[PDB]
Amino acid sequence: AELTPEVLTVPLNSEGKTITLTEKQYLEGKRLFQYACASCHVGGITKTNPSLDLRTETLALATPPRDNIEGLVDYMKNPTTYDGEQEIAEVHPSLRSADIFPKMRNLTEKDLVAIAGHILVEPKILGDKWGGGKVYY
Amino acid sequence: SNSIFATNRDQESSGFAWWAGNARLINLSGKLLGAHVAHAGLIVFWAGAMTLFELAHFIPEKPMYEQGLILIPHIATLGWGVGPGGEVVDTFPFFVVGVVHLISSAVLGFGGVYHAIRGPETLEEYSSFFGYDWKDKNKMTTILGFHLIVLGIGALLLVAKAMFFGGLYDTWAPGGGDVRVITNPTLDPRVIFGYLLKSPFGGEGWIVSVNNLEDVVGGHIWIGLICIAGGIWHILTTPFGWARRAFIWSGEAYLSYSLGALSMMGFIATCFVWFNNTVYPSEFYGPTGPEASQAQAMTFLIRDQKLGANVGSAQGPTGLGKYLMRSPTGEIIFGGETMRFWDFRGPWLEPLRGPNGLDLNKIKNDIQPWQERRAAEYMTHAPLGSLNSVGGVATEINSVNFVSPRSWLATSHFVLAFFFLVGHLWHAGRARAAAAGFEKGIDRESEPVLSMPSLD
Amino acid sequence: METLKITVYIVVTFFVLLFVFGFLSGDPARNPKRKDL
Amino acid sequence: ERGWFDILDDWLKRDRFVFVGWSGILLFPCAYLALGGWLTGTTFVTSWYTHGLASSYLEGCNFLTVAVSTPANSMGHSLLLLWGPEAQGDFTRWCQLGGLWTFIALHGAFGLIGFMLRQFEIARLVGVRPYNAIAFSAPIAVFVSVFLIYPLGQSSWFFAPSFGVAAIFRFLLFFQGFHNWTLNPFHMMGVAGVLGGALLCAIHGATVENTLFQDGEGASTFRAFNPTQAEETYSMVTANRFWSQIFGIAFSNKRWLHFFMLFVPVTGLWMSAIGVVGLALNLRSYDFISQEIRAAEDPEFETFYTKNLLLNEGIRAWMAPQDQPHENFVFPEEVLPRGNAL
Amino acid sequence: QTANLWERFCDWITSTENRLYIGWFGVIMIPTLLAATICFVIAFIAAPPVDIDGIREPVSGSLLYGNNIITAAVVPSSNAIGLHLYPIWDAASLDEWLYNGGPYQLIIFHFLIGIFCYMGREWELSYRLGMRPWIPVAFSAPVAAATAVLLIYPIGQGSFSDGLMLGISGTFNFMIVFQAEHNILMHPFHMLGVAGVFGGALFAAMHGSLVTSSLIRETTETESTNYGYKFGQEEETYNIVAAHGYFGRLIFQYASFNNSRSLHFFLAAWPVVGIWFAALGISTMAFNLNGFNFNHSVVDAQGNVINTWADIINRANIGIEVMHERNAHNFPLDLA
Amino acid sequence: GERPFSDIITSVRYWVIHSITIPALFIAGWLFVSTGLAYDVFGTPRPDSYYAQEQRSIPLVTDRFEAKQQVETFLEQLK
Ligand code: CLA
Ligand code: CLA
Ligand code: CLA
Ligand code: CLA
Ligand code: CLA
Ligand SMILES: CC1=C(/C=C/C(C)=C/C=C/C(C)=C/C=C/C=C(C)/C=C/C=C(C)/C=C/C2=C(C)CCCC2(C)C)C(C)(C)CCC1
Ligand SMILES: CC1=C(/C=C/C(C)=C/C=C/C(C)=C/C=C/C=C(C)/C=C/C=C(C)/C=C/C2=C(C)CCCC2(C)C)C(C)(C)CCC1
Ligand SMILES: CC1=C(/C=C/C(C)=C/C=C/C(C)=C/C=C/C=C(C)/C=C/C=C(C)/C=C/C2=C(C)CCCC2(C)C)C(C)(C)CCC1
Ligand SMILES: CCCCCCCCCCCCO[C@@H]1O[C@H](CO)[C@@H](O[C@H]2O[C@H](CO)[C@@H](O)[C@H](O)[C@H]2O)[C@H](O)[C@H]1O
Ligand SMILES: CCCCCCCS[C@@H]1O[C@H](CO)[C@@H](O)[C@H](O)[C@H]1O
Ligand SMILES: [Ca+2]
Ligand SMILES: [Cl-]
Ligand SMILES: [Cl-]
Ligand SMILES: [Fe+2]
Repeated sequence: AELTPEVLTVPLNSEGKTITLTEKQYLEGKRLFQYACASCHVGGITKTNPSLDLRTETLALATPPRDNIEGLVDYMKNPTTYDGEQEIAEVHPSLRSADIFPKMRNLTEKDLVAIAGHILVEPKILGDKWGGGKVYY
Repeated sequence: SNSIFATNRDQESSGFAWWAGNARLINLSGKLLGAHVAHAGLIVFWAGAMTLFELAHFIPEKPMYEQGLILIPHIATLGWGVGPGGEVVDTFPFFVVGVVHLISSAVLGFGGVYHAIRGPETLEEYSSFFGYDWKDKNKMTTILGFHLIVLGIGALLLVAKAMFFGGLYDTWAPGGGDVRVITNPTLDPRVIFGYLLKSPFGGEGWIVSVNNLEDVVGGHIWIGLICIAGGIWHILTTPFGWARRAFIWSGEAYLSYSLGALSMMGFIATCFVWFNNTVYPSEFYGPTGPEASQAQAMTFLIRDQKLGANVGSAQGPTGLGKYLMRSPTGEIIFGGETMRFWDFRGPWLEPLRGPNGLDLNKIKNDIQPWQERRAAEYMTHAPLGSLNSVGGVATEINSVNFVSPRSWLATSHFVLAFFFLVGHLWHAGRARAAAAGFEKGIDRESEPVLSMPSLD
Repeated sequence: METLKITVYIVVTFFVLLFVFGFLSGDPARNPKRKDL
Repeated sequence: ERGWFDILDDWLKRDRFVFVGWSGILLFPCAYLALGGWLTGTTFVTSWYTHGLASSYLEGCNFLTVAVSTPANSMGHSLLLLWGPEAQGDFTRWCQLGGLWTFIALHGAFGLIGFMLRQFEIARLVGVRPYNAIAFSAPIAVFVSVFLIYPLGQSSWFFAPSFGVAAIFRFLLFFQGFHNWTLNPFHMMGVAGVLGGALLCAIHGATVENTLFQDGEGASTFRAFNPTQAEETYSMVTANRFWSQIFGIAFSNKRWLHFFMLFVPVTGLWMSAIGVVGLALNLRSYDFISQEIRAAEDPEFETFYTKNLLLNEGIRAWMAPQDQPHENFVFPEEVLPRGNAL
Repeated sequence: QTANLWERFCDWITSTENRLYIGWFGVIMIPTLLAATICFVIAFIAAPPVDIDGIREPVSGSLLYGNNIITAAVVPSSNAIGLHLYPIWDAASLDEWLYNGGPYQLIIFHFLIGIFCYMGREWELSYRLGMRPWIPVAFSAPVAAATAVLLIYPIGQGSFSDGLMLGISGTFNFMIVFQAEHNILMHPFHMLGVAGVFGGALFAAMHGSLVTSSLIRETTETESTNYGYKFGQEEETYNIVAAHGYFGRLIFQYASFNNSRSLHFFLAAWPVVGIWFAALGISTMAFNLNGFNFNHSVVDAQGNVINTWADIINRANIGIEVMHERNAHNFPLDLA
Repeated sequence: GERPFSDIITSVRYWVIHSITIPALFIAGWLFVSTGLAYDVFGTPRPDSYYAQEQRSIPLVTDRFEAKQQVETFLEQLK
């Protein structure tokens, strides 16, 4: 098995546009995800709220849809609850709350795109193990 | 001349093998002075070099405790380089501390190497002031007194920092942790020495329970004066008869007493960094074990209450409250396994506590986002991790590179305190046997047991 | 319970005092060789 | 005119840096191949086709996780000879099938025979009684029961221990979860013999070293001993009085003391081997029937014995799908036993 | 005179003629070990069930309440108590004290004081006998290990309910939970511990067999060879040159001890240092610096995890984790 | 009757010989890996050879006597 361009091709938006990530992009996304997110989202779960995971099918049913680059980049700027009704930047790391989540302070647009691409590619590699928790370890 | 055994630095002259070679120094005051000063250089070298390494690796926007730092936390706790909430506002004080220790270690190393190999091997012929005989009890208490005075000055330097040169970092500062100048140190001896008579068991915690900087500073005012007074005392007196008859008077005996002392201090430091979050602020060292466990219960209380749960009336599977229950003396505390940690206190939690324990009205209405943030952060930085620094429980998968500074500092100092207790036993037993004249074995022609009546 | 507590405190204090004053009573000289310690 | 057998006997028994002997003809090749096989396999050879596991430095494992793993369960108890019907002379396939496991186990067994024979041979040539050989029967009983009899009773070599650090730890936990091996009195006697042997080792060495006679002037006392001296170097009389007054009893006979130091660990290992022979057949000390009758009828009755069975049930359910891949276990999330929250 | 009557007492306390040495350490050791032993025996036989995990789920430890020798234990004090000291006089009644695991605290605290004084007492008598002083240094290894599991580990985890449970099956429960929570098998200090006890047993058998192998002939074919040694004889009873000649040929010459003092120092040092490290393993996993974690360390070119034996260990650890104390956790992480 | 090792390893002749043979053996072992030959001698998967691109199942041997042909089939399904 290999990390191919096809594996690295992920939805850019809800309209069906795709983007093919570079291997460097994916690796940067993995590194930045560890830096800023893995303390709560290791392996695709959510330690402080296990009901919501990072599976693509879960992201697809969030409001607005989070199963694409633009959706995930927007989430990292202005996170909401799963139904989109409430903005939660005060308790979830984001560019909007980089004052209180300092690890977000230096993230560029390119960095957010890389993190988003990691979240979409990882279940393409790991399948149900991503977001699976200890049952799938 | 051209003989390998021609010096006194061999087993033939000294009676000690190479693996006990530093025992050849017991009665060589000059070279032994060199060894001590050179070793001081090594300590100071490490403080300086390690700080610069930490600073070179330091990313000021990540928490210190995500970065394997143990020295910069010590400097920051003194109020250098940090602002509200423990945020780093200036790394230059860290740089200064590192540089000045590193430069100073060169001076100590110079003097150590000089005294160890070039200077006079024994000092007594050169100076009656610096020369000494281990069996000279007055000289021994005089040198002890000098060093007691030095230690008292050291304690007063902390006070000077806290009261006149910027203050200290106060995790408890009203409105949020911040640097604060201490103006009213606790001088009341009933408080200061009350700590020394507290039980070390749960809910009491002996001196490890010190929970405010006024007691810390006032305690160091007391230790400073006590040490200076005791030092003057020991320069002006010699041991009383009852002390003379109680102790062994030899270099190795004195070493053994200090080893027992340092072992005890090491065990105390282990508990201090594991439990105390006042002089080891969680902003710099990460949450304590009790703290992170409490923070998990707080996190899911917040989450579930937001979903509509009545956390006061929610019965858990055992019949005890799933979120809230009573301690054995009735205080309202967090439920689940963290019932054991109800003695925990921390600034993010105390706003929710009233006279009866956790206040359900405040829990329902007054939890702020910064408290939810702090509890989530501390729950996810619990001091659990692997030896290769994989953070989390032992079943965690690789991803998070984390072992808490509290775990590094507690484990190292338990290991060190333990071997120093072994060293105390070793050298105390040897000093007794050597003073009595049988540390090399039983005299075949005068075996004590052969002169004793049989047991039966 | 209060009578038990006082009893145990006295008992503990008694044995600890024996230990401390015992080891203060010229223990270095209680050996088979050099007793001028 | 001597005869080639005696001339060979002469050369084999020459006093040289490494004694050879007749026993060396068996010992040296088998020990070398067993050790060489383990180093070769842990450095270069996978366990992908037998276990679904990486197991070599070449694949990225470290010293703690490398192993030479057992063959697949489908091999049964095949000798798995290089020229046998499974590998058919193909060295690469032989490695992929697990042939290095039986290679190491069997050369290892014959090497251990060679070593015990060496102990006999050297004792006979030097003229001492062969108690060292007799004591070595305990390592042999352990190796034979654990690496040969146990898998021979089970379905295949697959369930023998794999030759690796972490692989052996897995074997320990498997024996807890499936056999409740800690509850077995033969294992308990083994534990007593090992910990009791280590106790005897420490206390005897410490006692000798702290009842030495002063036979020199040095503060380091090792130099004050002469191998040819007639005298004891420490005082048996003072040691006996010390332990009599500290512990209540003491050795008084040096010969018994040293035989007892052999007897305790040797007997303990022998007992543990017997328990493993039972486990070859799943003849476990798994349960106490009276405990199970009471707990089944009385849901308030709980002991540490019932608590440990719940742990065993967790081990079995959560480790079996990956640990026994030939079974193709699929345990849906909902059937996995687990407590609250975790 | 007070000073004479006191000196008579000191002379009796420190007397080398008492069948069992008392000494000043013995003045503390004797009452504390007696209190711990008496309480332990009574509790092991007759104590009612104890709510070890503070969830009103009492575990029966005593023989009279349905245990045998293998399953019985004295059960730790309740998780609701944590590290609080729980003496009898802080309980409303003996009934309450028993429900909450009071006996365990009384036993372990008196026992620990007692074994530390036992260690000092080993120093003390050696001093009275004119011996060298380091037998208590050897005994410090088991003392350190007992202190790790009865005191340091519960302190680090915040509760005596997590200390070693005082029974045979209770010990196994402690061990299995410990493996899930610290991966102790993958911790190098436990590995050193194993080398210590495996090696100690090996060297005991080795030393025992080599001395036994070279006993000098002093008995007839009928009597035990043990009669060939007489207690207190001056001459050595075996031929150490013969023993060395065998062992140096078994391996190679320079691998064998010909110095009996070096040999016996090694016999002391190997198990003692090994057990020191074992004890430090428990005492540092007490602060959650845990065994090596190689879970998912091996990854293929695409990013799939390739399991190692470390991952199989992890599956067993998880099975223990999810099952242990099955009613005690309400939140997703077991953080102590 | 043979020379002590300490005499041998402190002699110039020993180090003239072994300053060549020890590095040569080290380099040959290096190349055994770096050329990839170690993979093919022992049959160890390269990082891209544990799984085919679509399936995520282990090529476990299930047939005792046709295991050799079974491995040969699992390998042909990779490329
Ligand atoms: C903290 C570590 C430490 C220190 C400070 C010392 C210090 C000392 N040792 Mg001990 N020793 C140690 C560890 C230490 N030792 C250890 C770990 C062992 C076991 C291997 C020993 C075994 C041992 C034996 C057997 C003996 C000593 C002796 C000595 C003394 C004389 C040394 C001498 O004459 O060397 C001469 C060596 C040289 C001249 C070589 C150069 C040495 C210098 C000091 C190196 C300086 C390097 C440094 C980078 C320079 C910086 C310069 C810059 C600041 C300007 C000296 C006071 C001897 C003694 O007691 O004499 C009475 C003695 O016989 N030691
Ligand atoms: C109080 C002592 C102490 C403590 C608590 C720490 C703690 C830490 N160090 Mg520091 N450090 C220390 C002393 C200490 N160090 C010393 C003496 C040096 C000079 C070598 C350093 C140089 C150093 C560097 C260069 C780095 C650290 C780093 C770190 C962090 C990662 C630790 C790690 O991965 O260890 C791994 C654990 C081991 C290697 C285990 C060692 C086990 C020893 C050998 C056991 C010894 C037992 C006893 C002492 C000997 C007894 C023998 C017996 C026979 C008597 C952690 C915060 C890292 C960091 O993150 O910095 C930002 C880092 O890069 N440290
Ligand atoms: C505790 C450490 C210590 C002690 C007890 C000594 C003691 C001695 N030294 Mg040594 N030395 C030391 C450290 C020490 N030195 C260091 C760190 C260096 C490197 C600079 C040297 C380099 C050195 C040399 C080159 C010589 C000596 C000499 C001597 C002898 C005569 C000293 C004298 O008469 O000064 C008289 C006192 C003064 C002149 C005033 C001293 C005031 C000092 C400088 C400042 C004190 C401030 C404060 C207390 C320091 C705190 C430091 C702390 C933060 C670490 C005497 C035995 C001489 C000797 O042995 O001749 C044969 C000699 O030639 N020393
Ligand atoms: C480095 C610190 C240090 C050291 C090593 C010494 C050493 C000495 N002192 Mg000095 N002393 C010091 C600091 C020090 N002192 C200070 C700072 C002061 C001012 C307060 C004094 C005031 C002082 C006086 C007035 C006297 C001494 C005396 C002595 C000598 C015998 C002391 C003794 O028997 O201790 C052992 C202690 C005892 C035998 C008392 C019983 C100890 C109990 C049982 C131990 C309890 C410990 C507890 C568990 C640990 C903390 C818990 C507690 C807080 C509740 C000895 C040379 C005596 C002497 O002859 O001087 C000329 C003496 O009369 N010292
Ligand atoms: C001490 C020497 C020794 C011993 C005891 C073994 C033992 C073993 N080897 Mg190892 N091996 C050795 C040295 C040894 N090896 C060396 C030096 C090498 C490197 C060349 C190897 C390389 C090797 C490989 C590659 C393999 C083995 C394997 C084995 C196992 C199967 C052996 C077999 O079936 O042989 C059968 C052959 C014999 C038993 C020969 C017996 C000859 C008889 C006695 C002659 C009788 C003649 C008769 C009297 C004449 C009658 C005449 C008539 C007309 C009257 C067995 C455990 C296999 C294995 O481990 O699989 C897992 C395997 O694959 N060995
Ligand atoms: C006696 C003896 C000994 C010991 C010794 C010792 C221990 C010594 C020490 C010494 C020392 C202790 C030294 C030190 C030194 C130091 C130095 C020399 C430093 C310098 C510094 C610098 C040069 C810096 C620079 C810088 C800056 C300024 C800034 C930042 C950057 C940098 C870092 C670059 C021994 C063991 C051998 C044995 C024999 C005898
Ligand atoms: C700073 C501070 C503080 C304070 C502190 C203090 C004030 C302290 C003091 C301390 C002290 C004040 C201590 C002391 C100690 C003591 C000791 C440690 C003793 C010991 C003893 C001994 C060791 C003895 C022995 C013996 C015996 C018993 C018998 C006889 C013989 C002999 C002598 C050997 C506080 C906490 C507030 C807070 C924080 C900060
Ligand atoms: C199998 C087989 C075989 C054989 C082979 C061989 C015989 C091999 C050998 C091999 C070898 C023979 C190898 C070796 C290797 C080695 C190594 C790989 C080493 C390493 C080491 C190290 C790494 C070290 C470490 C350490 C220790 C251990 C302690 C001290 C410290 C140190 C760190 C030094 C044959 C052909 C018959 C056939 C086919 C099969
Ligand atoms: C940190 C808390 C500090 C609290 C204050 C501590 C003060 C300590 C004062 C120590 C007083 C010592 O008191 C000491 O007791 C015993 C009483 O027989 C004496 O001990 C004496 O015992 C016998 C005679 O019976 C002799 O063999 C021995 O040589 C002699 O020393 C000491 O000679 C005496 O000086
Ligand atoms: C303005 C035209 C409307 C379509 C283009 C703008 C919205 S595009 C939209 O971006 C969202 C995050 O912002 C995602 O939820 C969504 O999947 C993505 O398609
Ligand atoms: Ca000399
Ligand atoms: Cl459990
Ligand atoms: Cl919980
Ligand atoms: Fe012996």
